[PDB]
Amino acid sequence: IMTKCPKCKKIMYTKELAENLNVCFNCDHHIALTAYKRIEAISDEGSFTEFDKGMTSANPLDFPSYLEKIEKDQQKTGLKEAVVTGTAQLDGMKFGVAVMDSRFRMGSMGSVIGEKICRIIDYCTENRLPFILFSASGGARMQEGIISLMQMGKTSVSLKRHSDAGLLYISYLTHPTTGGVSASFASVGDINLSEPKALIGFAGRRVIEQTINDFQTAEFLLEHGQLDKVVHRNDMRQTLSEILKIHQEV
Amino acid sequence: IMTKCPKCKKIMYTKELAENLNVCFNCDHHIALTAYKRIEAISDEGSFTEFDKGMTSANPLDFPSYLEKIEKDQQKTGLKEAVVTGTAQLDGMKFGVAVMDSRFRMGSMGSVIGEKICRIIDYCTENRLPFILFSASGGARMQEGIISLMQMGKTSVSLKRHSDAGLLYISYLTHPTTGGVSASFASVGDINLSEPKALIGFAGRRVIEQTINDFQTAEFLLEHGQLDKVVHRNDMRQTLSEILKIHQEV
Amino acid sequence: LDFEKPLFEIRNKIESQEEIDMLEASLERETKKIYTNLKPWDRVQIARLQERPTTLDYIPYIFDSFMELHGDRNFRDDPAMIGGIGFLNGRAVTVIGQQRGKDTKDNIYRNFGMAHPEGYRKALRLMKQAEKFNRPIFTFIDTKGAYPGKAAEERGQSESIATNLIEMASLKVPVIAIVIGEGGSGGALGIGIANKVLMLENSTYSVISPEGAAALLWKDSNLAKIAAETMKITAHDIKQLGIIDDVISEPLGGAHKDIEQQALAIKSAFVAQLDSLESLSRDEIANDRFEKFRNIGSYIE
Amino acid sequence: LDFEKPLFEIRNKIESQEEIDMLEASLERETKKIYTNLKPWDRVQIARLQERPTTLDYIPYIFDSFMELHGDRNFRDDPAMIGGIGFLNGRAVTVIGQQRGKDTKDNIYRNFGMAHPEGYRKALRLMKQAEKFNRPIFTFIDTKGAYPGKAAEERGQSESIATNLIEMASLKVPVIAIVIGEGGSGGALGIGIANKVLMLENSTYSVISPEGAAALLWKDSNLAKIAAETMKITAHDIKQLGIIDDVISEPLGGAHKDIEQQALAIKSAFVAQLDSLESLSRDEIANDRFEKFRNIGSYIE
Ligand SMILES: C/C=C/C=C/C(=O)N[C@@H](CC(=O)N[C@H](C(=O)[C@@H]1C(=O)NC(=O)[C@H]1C)C(C)C)c1ccccc1
Ligand SMILES: C/C=C/C=C/C(=O)N[C@@H](CC(=O)N[C@H](C(=O)[C@@H]1C(=O)NC(=O)[C@H]1C)C(C)C)c1ccccc1
Ligand SMILES: [Zn+2]
Ligand SMILES: [Zn+2]
Repeated sequence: IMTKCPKCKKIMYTKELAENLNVCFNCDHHIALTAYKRIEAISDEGSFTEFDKGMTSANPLDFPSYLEKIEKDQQKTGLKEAVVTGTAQLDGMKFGVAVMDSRFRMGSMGSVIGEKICRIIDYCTENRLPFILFSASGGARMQEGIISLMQMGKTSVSLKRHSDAGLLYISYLTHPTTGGVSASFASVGDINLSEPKALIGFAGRRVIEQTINDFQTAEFLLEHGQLDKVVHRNDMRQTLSEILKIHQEV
Repeated sequence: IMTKCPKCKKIMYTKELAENLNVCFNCDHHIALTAYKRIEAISDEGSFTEFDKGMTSANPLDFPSYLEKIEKDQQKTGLKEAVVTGTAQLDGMKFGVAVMDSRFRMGSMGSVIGEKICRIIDYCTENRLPFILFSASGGARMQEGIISLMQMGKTSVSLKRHSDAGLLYISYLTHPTTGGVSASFASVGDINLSEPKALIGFAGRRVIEQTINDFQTAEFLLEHGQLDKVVHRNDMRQTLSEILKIHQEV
Repeated sequence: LDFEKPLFEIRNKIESQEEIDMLEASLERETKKIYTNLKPWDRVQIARLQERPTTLDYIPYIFDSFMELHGDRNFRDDPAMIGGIGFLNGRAVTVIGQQRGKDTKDNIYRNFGMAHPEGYRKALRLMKQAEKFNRPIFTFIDTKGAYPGKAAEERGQSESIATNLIEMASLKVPVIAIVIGEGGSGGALGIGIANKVLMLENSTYSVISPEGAAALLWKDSNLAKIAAETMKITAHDIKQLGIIDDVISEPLGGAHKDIEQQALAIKSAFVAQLDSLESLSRDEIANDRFEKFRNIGSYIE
Repeated sequence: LDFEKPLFEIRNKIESQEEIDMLEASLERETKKIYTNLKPWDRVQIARLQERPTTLDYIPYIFDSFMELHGDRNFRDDPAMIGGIGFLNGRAVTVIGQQRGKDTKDNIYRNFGMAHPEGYRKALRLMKQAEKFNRPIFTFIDTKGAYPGKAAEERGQSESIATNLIEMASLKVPVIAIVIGEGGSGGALGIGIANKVLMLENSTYSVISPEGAAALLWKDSNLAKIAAETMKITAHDIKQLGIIDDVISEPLGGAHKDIEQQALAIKSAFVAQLDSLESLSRDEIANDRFEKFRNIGSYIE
């Protein structure tokens, strides 16, 4: 029943920590929030519907030990894949949502994540609903190779169609948001929000070094123009609430 | 019959210098080209029509010795004002044009320059003609104060309407292009062209010093992203010819 | 202040029997006579007062639940140009403006409300968003010109401004702009291509600073008072020319004397001007703005 | 080259009576057998050859009167990303691509064809212009990823790429993209959201370099050959998955052997693919691209 804070190493009683939205009382570090928690933390009680609850991955490139690596994370997490999607309400205002969860294969984006994000984006488009995405990812899933790359295109396509309908897309970048994800849908919100000390970049040092032989923080990205707001999690609900109200189709 | 090159001080026989489009043979410095010369240098023989040949300035703010300062430049230049406008053809392709002439009140933009530039832009819009502007200016004409400022708006308005019709506007920045002019229509071409060593900036040192107590070159502006092309005057005609052909309404 | 020298000499003698009552009554009327009858150069120093109300001063009194949005998705978040989204009597709106700073240290932070090119791009981004979601745009002009120098020009200051001018021209949403400080030529027009333009009675709008005009046209910088009077930069001067659509009243002494009193006046203008533009559709409101700026200027055919 | 070791050992002995004729005939057939039957890793080194034809090599043979246009109206002109306007069998078109550099000093100039964020914005600007004037867009992909590091990210590399992706998605003009060097994941997709995508038979397309894949997945960088074979990055591999629309033939030995021969092949593809998209209008061609990328990927419902 105990989760240790990685920053300051002080041990805590999870019950109250969850009620503080996984924010460290002592040092204010923002611990990861699981998909269903995040969703609960922002939606009206009992208003969540989950889309495509049981969509599993497959193996197009026949990558070794890929399907079993997926089980390890399904069994450990409880999730079928690394993104939870569906519709909810917040202070009376409906919206579609896609929370990514970085425990399941570091939140890497393969075919399932692309298809689920598209299916919700495309739903919102029909029903004219704002859409909110919480990115948490290490980039593209290398096990599906080129297909994972094309997910950047697959997503963007639904998103731009959604934008061309005059509909709000809020990009909520959580720690960590990197690679293909940050180079795709995570960067292109009408409004871009993040969280204190969240790590946001493009290519990692291990990739950049082999590919050609605290600046990634959210506060730094806001100075350098790329975020509308750094939102403390105590103001998350209220912040999202007001944004949707301003963008409420009168 | 002789014009001295300001750069290298070598004296020259104007006849041949004009046939070299006022380019210095010795040092390649690009001497100013008067409005009617510029027009001739780019248009098919006998294809030029001049719009609003006789539009004079007036004095809204009753600025002292303003109307007589205008005469001094009319008498010295032969121009009625500091912009010549009309339609011409180049290798069979019609286009509207506005050449600014920096001898007449340093090519400063007052009400006449705004109205003439709008009248041609608005003509081209009706008849679906590309439009080409040669900026040469020290900024807004301070003698008409706020009205000169609003010329930046007046021009932009016609230009954007012209752009919304899918019509080509080429911005040809000649030495010197500064102030209101560079902060208005001169910067917003579909294609932005300039000339070697032309001086392009925003606020002058005399203005910036009192207002709050070679980086302006065209080659520098092309490195820093703001010009499509630095065009030697030997390739001007050909360059403009091809651009219009590519943008020819098929 | 320069023109408060007589008021200073009156209250110098009162703070030294029957004189006191008459002098204090005499102070009452003369203080009014001065501030009720203001010369153009008196208005320029009032607009340059460090304590003059900034954009962020006015917003809370005018708009409900204002949320700042930061950045240009490009390079930086310009302190000098702020913007966001809020409400105005129920309706969602976008708000944009230059932020002058209140005290010394804060002026340094804000670069005195002189926007870099990232500021104008941040302004543009926000207005495009407004156009997308059909929100009205209110802008606050309060700048002594856009930030000049190599660095600024080196990142496209000319282009940042010119782009705003052409995008603002065709915005399919109502735009209302208002001068609360100075109106520094192109820096001001860079967020001033509006359907209606309003000014505080003691604000400035001009192609150049009077000190600039003096050093160039009069060839002697120490002659800015005369330049200002010649240049016709007051709210009334501009109103006669038909360049702005109204002048807002200001509290006696200056807007800084009573911020709430002043902010309520700006709202009544904002509301009333916005009601003019309700008849106009998305295409027609763009055309309305076209027709404003297309028809500014005087010449002889 | 690694797989030319046998060819090296053959011609080593010929350059030392009847042997010579048989060895030289034997060289003829074996040289063909090798280059006609290529392994995936053989294709990766061919694509990495310094002499492999760049974009500017191909353009003169394909397009008439190509004029480079420079800059992003923002910050800089990125050497690594070039673009312009020209003709293709009469019709005006826009052309864009990464520029790899030919010799050492020129590679330094071009940053090896790795675009900074200013490059992608310059690409975007040009395509918006094409859309405006209804010109088809041809893009040349030849990059080992977008330029990484602080400086790059500090000016919005993630955002430069993501913006291209969404703007390219809805372009109301035909887009045809082609891989001639490597296809470095997001750097490549940043100018690769096309109606039809084509590849040179010995080019690469991948989410990561095989050396990258080796250092992360195999936990040992010196295992890139196996990673490459596993990763399925060849032109044929990609063609089977339905991600690209065709594979162009390459001259024996590599495209660098005969640039004109190779460039004519690219034109016949360019022309033929463009003829597919003539039936499609301005709205319908955007939808065509939507429907390509919307339907890529495999999952289990
Ligand atoms: C088991 C190996 C896990 C490697 C994950 C990894 O290193 N991700 C990196 C981010 C990253 O480089 N992502 C890559 C990526 O998506 C980028 C992409 O879209 N195009 C690129 O060129 C890649 C940089 C992945 C394909 C590896 C990282 C580094 C430091 C912190 C967080 C993330
Ligand atoms: C007789 C006095 C002539 C002054 C002309 C002048 O100094 N122009 C300057 C350019 C300039 O600052 N132009 C100003 C101008 O148009 C800018 C404008 O639109 N907004 C501004 O704040 C001004 C900088 C003029 C109103 C003075 C200059 C300097 C060096 C070379 C070329 C031009
Ligand atoms: Zn802690
Ligand atoms: Zn010379």
